[PDB]
Amino acid sequence: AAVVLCMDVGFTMSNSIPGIESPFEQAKKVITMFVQRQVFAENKDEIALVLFGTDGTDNPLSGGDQYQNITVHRHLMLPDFDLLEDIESKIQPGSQQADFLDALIVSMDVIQHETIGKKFEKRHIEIFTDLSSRFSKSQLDIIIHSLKKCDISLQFFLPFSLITEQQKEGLEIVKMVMISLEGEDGLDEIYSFSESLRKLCVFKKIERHS
Amino acid sequence: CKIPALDLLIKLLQTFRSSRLMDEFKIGELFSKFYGELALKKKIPDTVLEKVYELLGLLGEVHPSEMINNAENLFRAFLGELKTQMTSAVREPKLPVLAGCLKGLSSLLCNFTKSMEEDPQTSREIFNFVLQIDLKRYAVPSAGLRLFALHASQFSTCLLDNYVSLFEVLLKWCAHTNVELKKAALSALESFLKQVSNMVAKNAEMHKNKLQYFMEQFYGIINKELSIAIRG
Amino acid sequence: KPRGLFS
Amino acid sequence: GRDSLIFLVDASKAMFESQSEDELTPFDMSIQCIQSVYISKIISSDRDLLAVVFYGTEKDKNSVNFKNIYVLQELDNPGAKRILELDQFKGQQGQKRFQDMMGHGSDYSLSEVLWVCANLFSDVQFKMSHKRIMLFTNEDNPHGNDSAKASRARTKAGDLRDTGIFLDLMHLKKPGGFDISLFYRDIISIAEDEDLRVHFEESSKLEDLLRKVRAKETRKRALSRLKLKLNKDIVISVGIYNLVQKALKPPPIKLYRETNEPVKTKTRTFNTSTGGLLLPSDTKRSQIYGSRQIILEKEETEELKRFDDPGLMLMGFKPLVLLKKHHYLRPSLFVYPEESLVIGSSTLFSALLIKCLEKEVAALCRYTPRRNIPPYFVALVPQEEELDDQKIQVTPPGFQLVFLPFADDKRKMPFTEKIMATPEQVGKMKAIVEKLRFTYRSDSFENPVLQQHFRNLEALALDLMEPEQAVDLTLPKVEAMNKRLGSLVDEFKELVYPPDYNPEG
Amino acid sequence: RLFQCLLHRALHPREPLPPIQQHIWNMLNPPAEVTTKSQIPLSKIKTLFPLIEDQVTAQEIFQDNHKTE
Amino acid sequence: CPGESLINPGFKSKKPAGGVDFD
DNA sequence: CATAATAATAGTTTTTAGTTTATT
DNA sequence: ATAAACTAAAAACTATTATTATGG
Repeated sequence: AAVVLCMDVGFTMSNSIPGIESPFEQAKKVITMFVQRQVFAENKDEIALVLFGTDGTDNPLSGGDQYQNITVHRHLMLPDFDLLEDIESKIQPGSQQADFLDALIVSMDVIQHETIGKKFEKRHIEIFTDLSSRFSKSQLDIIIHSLKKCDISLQFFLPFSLITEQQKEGLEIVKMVMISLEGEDGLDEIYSFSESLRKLCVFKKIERHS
Repeated sequence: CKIPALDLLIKLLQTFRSSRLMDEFKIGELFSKFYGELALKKKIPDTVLEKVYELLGLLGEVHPSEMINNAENLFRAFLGELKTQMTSAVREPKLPVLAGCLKGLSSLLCNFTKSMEEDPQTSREIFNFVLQIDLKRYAVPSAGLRLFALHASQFSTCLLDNYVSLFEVLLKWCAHTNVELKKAALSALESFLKQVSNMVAKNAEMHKNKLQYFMEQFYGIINKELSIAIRG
Repeated sequence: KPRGLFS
Repeated sequence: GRDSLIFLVDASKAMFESQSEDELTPFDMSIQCIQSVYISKIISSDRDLLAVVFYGTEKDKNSVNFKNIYVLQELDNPGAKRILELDQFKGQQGQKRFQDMMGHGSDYSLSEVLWVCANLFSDVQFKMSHKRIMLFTNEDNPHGNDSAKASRARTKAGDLRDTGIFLDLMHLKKPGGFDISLFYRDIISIAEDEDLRVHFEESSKLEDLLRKVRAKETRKRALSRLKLKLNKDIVISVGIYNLVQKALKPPPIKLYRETNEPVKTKTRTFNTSTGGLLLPSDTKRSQIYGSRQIILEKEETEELKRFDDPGLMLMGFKPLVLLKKHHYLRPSLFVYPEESLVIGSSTLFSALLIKCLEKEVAALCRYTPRRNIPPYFVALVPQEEELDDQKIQVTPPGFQLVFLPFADDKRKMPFTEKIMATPEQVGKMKAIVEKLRFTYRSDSFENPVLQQHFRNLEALALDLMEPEQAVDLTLPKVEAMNKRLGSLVDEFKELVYPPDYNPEG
Repeated sequence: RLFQCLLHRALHPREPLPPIQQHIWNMLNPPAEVTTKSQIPLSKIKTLFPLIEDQVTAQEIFQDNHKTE
Repeated sequence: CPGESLINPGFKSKKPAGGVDFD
């Protein structure tokens, strides 16, 4: 299985909430707990980290205008305490508001580059944001097509349950994207940061086979 | 290993404490053997059997350089042991005999094998400090006092801090029952005041602690407590 | 079902 | 305490005569019974002490120097040497060997022998839970002759009963039958007396005496004197027991090749890199995860295993119907109140037992055996008091502590698609099961491994030429099952399996 | 608990073991509403049932914690 | 004593082992 | 700071959780 | 991937011994 994290680090992440953590901090904490469970797991699942909205661009291809303000923090690889320190100590919010679809293409390219010769019965892309980051809807067709080709599951986690008008617009866009990809059950793959905090506050249970 | 083993150990102790300094040169073999067999993790050596420590407590020989090398190993062994003992986290005080024998050893060993110039000095001082309700004849804490009574100079510059705690605890200890505890506290307190007066009179900060305590304590004194104050 | 984060 | 049992055997020619020489003399068969008892005690109670004495024999052996009274073995743990010493007299001409080295014919005083065995009881410096003595004869006529010695003997026996000694007598082989009550009618310490006929029977309870039962049967003691805390302060002393306990083999003992000394073993932990010597404080535990080799002390591991204090944390009540059979972790344990530390514990325990029996619910509790142990949730099933037809409490009143597994305690299984079958095949199986139905009893089996283990142990202990072979009850009666069924299996196989199915492959 | 302590030690091999988090006890404890319901019957049983009644060691502490010339 | 292994006082009588007995 | 003292400590056996080594 | 033993069994029953409540 392959899991990829397409993370917003834009200033909209930086904005804290009086009731809950900032989407940046919530994303950081969820990534931290997930990777803790992974490292303590012996599942040897490779994990990649993609950050969009970063001040600079860091991608296998940075395009001309696409793939900009997006940083591939970590490539698909097994987690470690080093990765956890990167999550907690090195993950800082960016100022740019990059297209999350460009980072999504970055992630599909990374998966296609790193799932080669790999026993990856699953491929996953998990995106944490509040959907107020800017984006372009022109790549929806090719993104959906290549996602159905490379067979990568998609998950969205938000600072809110299933918000500003940009967040609502992005919410409807991801709704239509995931309805196209997997039908109405795609709406079930969009989650909130608080629900992920509550669901992943515990490590995975160890299980083997006879 | 039973009551016989304990009697054998105390017999050896009596021999050493009586017979000494004429032929006590056939023992480094014995000391090395005992240290090695003690190093065995097997705690088949009973908690009462910790007289072995008092055995390793040695002042009957030149204590050759090899024994000196083993002394550091012994010291660190006691450091770990007292870490285990003092920490009720392991939920096993194991004090009855172990703690007292370790005290007696460390006394007999650091009689001539230590200078107050290093952290392990203050670590062992901290371990000693905990000498709290300590029923069953209060035997172990008393021993430690003698250690300090025998090694007051070994904790210089660290008698200064926590002074009032030491002062009050020494005062109450010689005010207890079990008059052996009282006289041990008396001796330890005499060494305590002697050492602190020596270290303070040579200071430049002498005024600070000098006023912070002593004269106020002594005046507050004004049974044999009064004679204690006079010596103070 | 457990996928990505939940898998 | 322990059990004091003395096998008292006459030597006055009353055991040498036989109804016929194809039948064992009253002597040798008693030897076999005693040896079987020794073996059974070895299997069951090492710490017990047993003794054997002879009276009426021409010579004697005893500290009191009472004549014609020869002790063969004194109150001691059974030993193979003792057993082979009996064996040398066991069987035919073993009594002849006895006569050669021991002889018989003289008379005795039953008062005198009672005195001697009382001396034996006074000799032991160990507390005896029971004072048993076992008398072997078919005849009470020796003191059935003189009334004075008989009266003295019965007075002494009453005295020993006052001391707590329990005398027991066996029916022995006699051509004229035992013919009880010539002397022994009320000279027997008995809790339930029912023998008053002449009893020409040559045995009373010699069958199980000869029967080799294989069990340890440890004495009862609570597995834990734990504390049952309702919320934080309603606490009662409670006794926990392993009402069953998987038995295992005794551990091997390190013996020398030539002297077979128990070898003193010592595994020092030392620095092989320097050839030096290590200490428990000189080492650190480690586990490496990913790129990180995490280093700790063992103690720190112990305190991170510290969650709850030893006791019972009641978590609530769940109906007994909410229990899945497959949800089993490890064998259940029994719960009993203790008034040793909390008075009123038994009243409350009875109240709770009755109430949970009524409402049909289980008290789910967080259980901590002892420190440094993660507490577990366990269901306590109210266990009734069951008395048999003899009114013997077969099921004690209390609670059944069953361990409730956690999320990880399951394992994912590569399941297979569900497939049905014809109801005719179901009826075929029902009829076949009815053919092969059998009544279940708890003690229906033994471990053949452990059985043959003990068989070999006995053989070498008796240095036999060949060991007795343990029977494997667990082996099915395949011939009996085929006899019971017939071609029902073939009919069902044709109903189900096509005529190409590989039985195994 | 082992994993949280291992995490802490790997990131902080200088500190005592982290305490058990409270959500751990939360799924260790039954719904507190049931407890509130039982509170009054607990008291009435305690009154109705007369019950009558040492730690190994409470060390690593002695009591509780550490001008003009 | 009824229902007690006279070999082991304080211990109930020990039945013969027995085995499967079809009904 | 003495003495018919006295009794709270301890130390033996059980039976859990650590683990090899083939086992598929 | 461990189904036998992996490895040392966390624990009271039933018996004693140094404490001091005090004797003075």
